[PDB]
Amino acid sequence: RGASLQHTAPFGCQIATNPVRAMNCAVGNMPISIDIPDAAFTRVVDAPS
Amino acid sequence: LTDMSCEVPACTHSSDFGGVAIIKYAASKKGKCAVHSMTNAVTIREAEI
Repeated sequence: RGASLQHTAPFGCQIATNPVRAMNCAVGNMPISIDIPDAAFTRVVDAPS
Repeated sequence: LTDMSCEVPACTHSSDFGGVAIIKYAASKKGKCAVHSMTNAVTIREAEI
C-alpha cells in the first residue's frame, strides 16, 4: 500500500478523504471582498483626535 | 471672537453640506456670533454659534 497522501502530501497540504478534501492547502492568493456596512465609518467629527 | 484657528476635518466635494470645519476660537463674551461664508464656493450650514 505504501505511504499515502496523508504522509506524502506535498505543498504542505492536509489531505483527508471521505469526502476528498485538502484542508490547509498552503498555496494561492485568496480574494475576499468585504462589503461592510457604512455604520463603522465614523469621520473626524466622530473620531477622537 | 479672537484667535479663530480653523481646521477642516471633513471635506468632500458632495451635494450636501460636506464641509466639517472645527474652529478653535477664543470668545471675548459668551454669545451667538454670526458665521459668514467668506468663500462664495462654500455654504455654511450653521448661522450663529
